[PDB]
Amino acid sequence: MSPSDFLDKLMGRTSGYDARIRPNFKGPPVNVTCNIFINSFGSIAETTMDYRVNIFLRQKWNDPRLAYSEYPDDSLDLDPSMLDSIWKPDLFFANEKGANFHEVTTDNKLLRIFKNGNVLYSIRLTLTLSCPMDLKNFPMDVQTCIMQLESFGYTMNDLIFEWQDEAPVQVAEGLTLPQFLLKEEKDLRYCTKHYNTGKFTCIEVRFHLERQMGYYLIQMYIPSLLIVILSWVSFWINMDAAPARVALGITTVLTMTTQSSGSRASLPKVSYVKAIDIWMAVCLLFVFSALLEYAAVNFVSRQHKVFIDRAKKIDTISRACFPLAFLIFNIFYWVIYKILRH
Amino acid sequence: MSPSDFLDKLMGRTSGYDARIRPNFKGPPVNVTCNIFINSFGSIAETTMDYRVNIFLRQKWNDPRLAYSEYPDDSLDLDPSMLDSIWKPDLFFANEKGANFHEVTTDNKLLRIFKNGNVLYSIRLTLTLSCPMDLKNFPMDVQTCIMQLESFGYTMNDLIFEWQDEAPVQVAEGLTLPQFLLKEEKDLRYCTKHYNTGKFTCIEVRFHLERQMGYYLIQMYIPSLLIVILSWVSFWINMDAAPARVALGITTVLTMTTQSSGSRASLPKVSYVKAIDIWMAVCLLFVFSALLEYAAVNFVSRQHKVFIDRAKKIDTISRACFPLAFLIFNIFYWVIYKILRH
Amino acid sequence: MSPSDFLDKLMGRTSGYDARIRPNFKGPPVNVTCNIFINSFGSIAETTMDYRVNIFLRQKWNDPRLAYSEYPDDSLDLDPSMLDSIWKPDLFFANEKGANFHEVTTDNKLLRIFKNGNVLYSIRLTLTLSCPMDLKNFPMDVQTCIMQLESFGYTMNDLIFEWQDEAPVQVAEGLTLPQFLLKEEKDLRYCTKHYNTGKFTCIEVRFHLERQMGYYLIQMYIPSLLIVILSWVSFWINMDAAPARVALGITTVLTMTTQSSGSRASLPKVSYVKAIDIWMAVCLLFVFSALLEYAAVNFVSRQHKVFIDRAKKIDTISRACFPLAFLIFNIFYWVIYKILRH
Amino acid sequence: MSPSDFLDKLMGRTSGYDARIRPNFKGPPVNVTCNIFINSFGSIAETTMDYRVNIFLRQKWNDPRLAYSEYPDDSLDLDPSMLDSIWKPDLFFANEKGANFHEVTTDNKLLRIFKNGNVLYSIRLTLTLSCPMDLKNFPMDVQTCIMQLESFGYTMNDLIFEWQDEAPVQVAEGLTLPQFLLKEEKDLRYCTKHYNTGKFTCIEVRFHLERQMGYYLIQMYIPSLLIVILSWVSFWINMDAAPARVALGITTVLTMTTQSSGSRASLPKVSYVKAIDIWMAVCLLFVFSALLEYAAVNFVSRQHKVFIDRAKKIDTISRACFPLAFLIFNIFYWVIYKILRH
Amino acid sequence: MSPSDFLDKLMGRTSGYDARIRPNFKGPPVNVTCNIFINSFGSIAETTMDYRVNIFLRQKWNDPRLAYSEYPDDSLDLDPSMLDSIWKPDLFFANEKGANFHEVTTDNKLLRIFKNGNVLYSIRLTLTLSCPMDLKNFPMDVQTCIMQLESFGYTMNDLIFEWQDEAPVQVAEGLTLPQFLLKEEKDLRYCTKHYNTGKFTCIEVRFHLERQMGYYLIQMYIPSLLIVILSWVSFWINMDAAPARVALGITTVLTMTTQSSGSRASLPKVSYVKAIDIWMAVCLLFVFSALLEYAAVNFVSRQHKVFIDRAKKIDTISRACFPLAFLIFNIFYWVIYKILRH
Ligand SMILES: *[C@@H]1O[C@H](CO)[C@@H](O[C@@H]2O[C@H](CO)[C@@H](O)[C@H](O)[C@H]2NC(C)=O)[C@H](O)[C@H]1NC(C)=O
Ligand SMILES: *[C@@H]1O[C@H](CO)[C@@H](O[C@@H]2O[C@H](CO)[C@@H](O)[C@H](O)[C@H]2NC(C)=O)[C@H](O)[C@H]1NC(C)=O
Ligand SMILES: *[C@@H]1O[C@H](CO)[C@@H](O[C@@H]2O[C@H](CO)[C@@H](O)[C@H](O)[C@H]2NC(C)=O)[C@H](O)[C@H]1NC(C)=O
Ligand SMILES: *[C@@H]1O[C@H](CO)[C@@H](O[C@@H]2O[C@H](CO)[C@@H](O)[C@H](O)[C@H]2NC(C)=O)[C@H](O)[C@H]1NC(C)=O
Ligand SMILES: *[C@@H]1O[C@H](CO)[C@@H](O[C@@H]2O[C@H](CO)[C@@H](O)[C@H](O)[C@H]2NC(C)=O)[C@H](O)[C@H]1NC(C)=O
Repeated sequence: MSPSDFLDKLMGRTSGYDARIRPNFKGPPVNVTCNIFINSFGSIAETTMDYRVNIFLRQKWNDPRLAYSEYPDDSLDLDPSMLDSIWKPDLFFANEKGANFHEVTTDNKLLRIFKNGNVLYSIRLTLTLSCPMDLKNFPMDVQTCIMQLESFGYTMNDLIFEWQDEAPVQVAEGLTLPQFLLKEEKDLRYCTKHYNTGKFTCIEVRFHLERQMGYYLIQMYIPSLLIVILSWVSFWINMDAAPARVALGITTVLTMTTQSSGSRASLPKVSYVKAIDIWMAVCLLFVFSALLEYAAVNFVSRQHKVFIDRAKKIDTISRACFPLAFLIFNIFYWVIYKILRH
Repeated sequence: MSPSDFLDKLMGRTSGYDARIRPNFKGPPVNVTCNIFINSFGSIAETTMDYRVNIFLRQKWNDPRLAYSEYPDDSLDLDPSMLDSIWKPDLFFANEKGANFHEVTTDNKLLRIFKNGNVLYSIRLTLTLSCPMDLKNFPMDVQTCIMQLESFGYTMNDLIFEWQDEAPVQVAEGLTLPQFLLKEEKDLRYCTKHYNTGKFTCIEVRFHLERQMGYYLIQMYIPSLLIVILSWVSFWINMDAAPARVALGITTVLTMTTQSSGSRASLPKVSYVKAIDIWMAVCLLFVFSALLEYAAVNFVSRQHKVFIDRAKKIDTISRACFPLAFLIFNIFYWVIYKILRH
Repeated sequence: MSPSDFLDKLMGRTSGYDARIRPNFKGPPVNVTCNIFINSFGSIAETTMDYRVNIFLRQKWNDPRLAYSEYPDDSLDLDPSMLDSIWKPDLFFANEKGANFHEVTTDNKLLRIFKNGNVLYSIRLTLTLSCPMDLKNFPMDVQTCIMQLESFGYTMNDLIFEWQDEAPVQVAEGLTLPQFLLKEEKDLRYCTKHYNTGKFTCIEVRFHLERQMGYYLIQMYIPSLLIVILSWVSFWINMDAAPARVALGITTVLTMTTQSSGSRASLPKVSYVKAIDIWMAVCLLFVFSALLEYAAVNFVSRQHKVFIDRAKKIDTISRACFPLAFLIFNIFYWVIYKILRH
Repeated sequence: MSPSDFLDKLMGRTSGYDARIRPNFKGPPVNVTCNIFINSFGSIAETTMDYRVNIFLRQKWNDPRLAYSEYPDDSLDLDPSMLDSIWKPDLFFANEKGANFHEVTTDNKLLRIFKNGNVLYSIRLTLTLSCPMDLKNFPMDVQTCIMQLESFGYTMNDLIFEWQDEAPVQVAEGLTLPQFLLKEEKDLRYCTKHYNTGKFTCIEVRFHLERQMGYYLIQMYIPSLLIVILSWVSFWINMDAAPARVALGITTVLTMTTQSSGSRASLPKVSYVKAIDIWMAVCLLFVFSALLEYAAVNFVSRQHKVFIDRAKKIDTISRACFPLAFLIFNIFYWVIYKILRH
Repeated sequence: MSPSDFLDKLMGRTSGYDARIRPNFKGPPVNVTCNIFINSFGSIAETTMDYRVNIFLRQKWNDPRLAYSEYPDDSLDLDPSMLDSIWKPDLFFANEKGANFHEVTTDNKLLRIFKNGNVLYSIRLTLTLSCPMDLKNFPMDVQTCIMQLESFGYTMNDLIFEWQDEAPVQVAEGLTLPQFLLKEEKDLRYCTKHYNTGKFTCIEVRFHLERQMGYYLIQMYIPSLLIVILSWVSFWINMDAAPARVALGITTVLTMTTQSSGSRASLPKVSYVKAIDIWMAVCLLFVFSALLEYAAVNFVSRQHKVFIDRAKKIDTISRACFPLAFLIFNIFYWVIYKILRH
């Protein structure tokens, strides 16, 4: 029979379907099964404490009032324009800060109804979600980004969200991030929100992201080591080259301070000490100690042969003492940051 | 009886409800009770003089025309689509600079009507609110952010906003700020606006925010102290190292000026003196005084043995005089800024 | 009588009111009285040549077709939803670059009708308005920001805008600006626009803003003076300290040039000379002249006792000559910029 | 007769007017006359290759179906709300990147119909238009900004756009630009687009903009000359001041390189050589040559009286040789850039 | 016959056309032919990993229900307002991140129907599309930007997208890019997406972009070479000029490090080594080696005639050894990067 007649016959004023009434108005709660497909992930900014995602959201529920038997086809696709005339759950994202649909040529929405009355709804969304981040162990850190799906208006007597037993989250093939590695394990847990207005269903997903070290090594760790070695070079210069040694010390100190200030150019103003901060503090301490060493040598050398050998002995000791202590610090730093991290 | 019939029977042309007429058209003013739930707080920018918040707003009032007795249920939830057909107050935020609703999958709105005629309306909002800030005592400052709820069109004869006796403001669990600490005490006060058009109800809430010092200590206070100590190092160098001492003085002066200029990189161009400005001024004065000291010593030393001991005595006095005066300044600074602040 | 009946009886198809026809279709022009209330002012950017304001706009006119006598109340408030069914003037802002209404919980609009037929319309607006600025006397400047209200479609035969005799402009209490002081005198003048399409009514308001000097003093004027004094210090160093004196001169010159380049970091690329530019040019000239002085002294001193006293005499003269000429320049600069400004 | 009746009598279902049918459905093409009024011009960014304009657009055409004779008035203004019910051309801007209407208090639109059937339509628009720019002769450049008006859906058999014989483009009085001078001559030319879908009418306007040099002179050209003179100063220093001369050379070289890098901070990454690039290259070459000169002098002077006079003779020759060659370069540069530009 | 009658006679309730039903509801799949015209290309940002395009999209398909014979004209243009009443495919862009239509004066849309029932639909779109980029060989790189057209709701039984046999992609005449060269060969390939909901048609286009080297040569490669030559200059200075040589070495090292840090100012934080990174590493190694050479020479020279000739011999060897090794490195670098790239 004519396709146009069946649609309004089923969902029209003649039938009596009301899209403001739940499938079972007084009865067991509606059970909604959800799965998400991630099409792109990125735009993770520490400063604005947020990340941007683009996902496909699928919802499944049973509506006994939409059961159709007469029509031959087992499964019926429909038109996106008729979504307004069916009941839909009022899902919202609790941690969302921005959202929008897509209307690129048409509404990016799908609807499918089965003979038994099952409904499949798929929609394309773009979300900016908030993610609290811990910045300790900042270079060698693992973050967790959550996404919470909640009901705004229906209590647990009416609506109950659940996860699909197989394949709740799948990621698009070939998706990669410049600064992070997305772990394949996703944690599916139950959250329930309590307010003065009642109890509301909630579901959550946790994503594990590991930062990549190559950029930080090429950028910060290696120039600091170069400045430390440059300061070490001064121990092999003649003690009579006072302007040269003093200029080298001052330049190294100022460069170290500038790099330390610039290492936090793209981070939130946190109030604790990070690993990069410990590293820069130790390197600045070494450079300053080298300058103080030459200062002591110069003070000793003008006290007039006993004073000559004593000042030379300081230079010889510092030539084999500064690299050894820095090597010990590097061993202690890199190990414990592969132990405290885990 | 059928759910669909009751809704239009109560709120339809047949009943005669008009959403443009107040619950008591000529009579005592409508009393509206409000409470807010804060779901996220952040984005506090000194430059743009504003902060961003995301809140849930609940309004309660009594409408005698909506009293229902026949239906069995004590409390009736409804559909968000029918909000257009009920009377709602015209609340607006006086200090608002931007606002938007959420339509992530549906309208984020709730409505509930009770047997007696009481209505509960809940809506999700995102607001950018303006906050005047005082920048004196800038590192050690406590700010106050206000939010004002006012009626645009109804005078006090018609509409009166009030606060709920229990729990007007609650904050979501685990909410934290990177640079601030939100105090638990909130001040509930009465504001009333007077214009040439009449008298209008207003309500206000004040939030107390205390800045955290760790970032400022790691960033500004410690490098300035390092530069001061670096300038102090010059007193232990031989007076004959004129290029070395002059280069050290010039480098310290230029670095101090650059840090002083950069300490106000992310602040509004205010016209008063902040504490950080006093600190940088004192440190620049100390560095310049050290350079002037070596200048005087060099001028004295070339006046040709009496001139030799006098110039050496200046260096010995300045070696125990510059640290003592700076220690006294640090004691006087840090105390009074823990006394004038309170 | 029933409130709902009177509204459509007055403004309905039964009555014959047409919102597309003026109050007097063929007759004397409609006279509209306007007043504005300023709720916030700020966001004055020299680069984007614009400023942002948030105002309440009130319009008053007489409509003889809306005269009501039967109803007892002298003054009738109404609902914002019915604005579409009354005639309203087509006011627009000629200098506007951006605008938006507010829909925070409802439309921020008010309407009131009186027995005689007078209408009061109040609306909340946010406007980004363009302001041509003159940058000469840039630190010590007084700007004027205009706002023009004009009719887009009606000629002077139909619509005539006027200002209210008492209180056209009032400002909200406690409004302050970080970098400017808003003067209390506002200039109310008549503007009329002439085009190839006809004559159109226009009204304008001028606001006087005076820049505050504290920020510029702390930022630019004082470090430049410090660099000049630092260059002056070189006159007291021994003439044999050639590397020290040359390094001091080069560092001062480079620092002066960098500060001069950075003094125009946040301004439009204008093609004339500002006062700050004159100041930096004079300070750079003084620093360069000091370097040229030491250059001449060093050239003279190696010409081999007559050459010894002549070179020393140059240093002694320059020690009392450079501060005196700079003091004279400061006197001439600061006076005339308190005379030419007025 | 009643004003309301005439409007729907002329343009209503009773009359049979169809706004989807052209004035002459099968017949000579519709001829549309256009003129634009420019109210503000600015926001010319080289990086984003675009400029922002705000214009009033006037369209004129004849519709024989709208001819009215009975009504007394020769010319009838109308209401903006009825624009949807008349046929309008489908003008679009081919080079447009962003556009928006204005709804500040009402739609900023005008419509007027005459007895003969002529229609005048005026609308307010804000456009961001794309402008290809040639960056050779970058300081002394003249740009051309185009704006193209085209029909999207109608071929030349149906629609033909033309320019008005008198006053197509007029500019608002007092309009000025910070960095450019708008020439008074505007070029009116005919463009026609050819696609696989057919032939479409197009019209274009070209605006000539000349850059102002004051900013570039104060910013780039003068500090480079100062650095060149500073390097020249080294020729008058004693040849025994090796650290001083070497430090001066290195500082001048590094400063020159930094200024050369910073001269292209706000420009697109083009792949050709600009005039500023030639200038900085020549100045860097002069500074390096001065350093190489002192290097050669120092190498010659330690070859041990014949070697003493030869090295002094090099300094004396370079003291009168470097300024002369730079003066010749300045003469050749500034002339040809006032000849090749024209 | 009257034009208005034919339109609703063909596509009206009287005819029975339903825009929610496919041209052949149960039958062979609908075959859609597509071609795109590119009007502007640009805004390629490595940081935000995306590019902006502005295209015209043409779709062609056959609808047997729209076959018209009676009307004389072979081809009928129509009005954009009636697009809502015809069936249209639900094309979407899978890699899209932002999109918008144009409404500059009217909807920028075209529709044309032929006698046989063929439909041509043309629409103007602006798209921000995502493009994964490989940054190895960063200066000498060739990128590929894809654009994917997919069906959101229809499976392959219903809808099948295909490319036109002649001229699928054409580019507007005179289109150029500042930093890239668009290759004339475009790759047309078949993509099909598989999901848990079914099989969906997809089509893709690949664009090849080659980066231009002029900007990178003028900006990065040449100043680094200048710094290397500047460090080479130190070999010709007297070995007794210890402050001069040490200052030259330190300044060159610090400048090299600053340029290396600044070479990645506008790129994503990738974790691999680029060619520019290899170049800066080699240049920094050469500068440091030069400083270490002078350090060794100074250490050797103070070991007290045998020590005098040995230290001089080191300087003479390094004067002909450093340029030769750097020339060999330049030969090996530039060749293999013209071989590994291809
Ligand atoms: C939604 O799922 C819930 C949870 O399984 C269902 O509630 C159970 O239903 C079974 C079957 O009738 C009862 O025997 C249990 O006692 C129920 N348990 C609870 C905790 O309620 C519910 O019936 C489902 N709703 C629908 C419409 O299928
Ligand atoms: C809204 O609250 C006000 C304030 O309590 C009520 O006004 C009072 O009402 C009581 C009870 O009728 C009177 O006895 C008082 O004289 C009123 N005081 C004032 C200052 O008005 C008002 O009745 C309430 N409105 C409604 C609809 O309940
Ligand atoms: C609007 O104001 C104008 C200006 O006062 C009025 O025009 C005058 O009206 C008076 C009273 O009828 C006449 O005597 C004058 O000759 C008019 N002068 C001019 C210059 O027109 C006008 O009547 C007012 N319109 C309305 C509707 O009140
Ligand atoms: C629009 O303008 C065109 C160009 O002038 C008109 O076309 C001409 O019309 C005259 C007068 O009938 C004819 O004699 C010419 O042969 C036409 N020339 C061409 C090239 O077509 C056209 O008639 C105008 N359309 C309207 C509706 O006035
Ligand atoms: C759309 O194109 C497909 C592919 O050519 C058509 O499918 C073929 O149709 C021919 C002609 O009837 C058959 O003989 C083939 O067996 C079909 N092949 C396949 C793989 O399906 C299809 O008919 C076209 N649809 C329309 C409406 O023209």
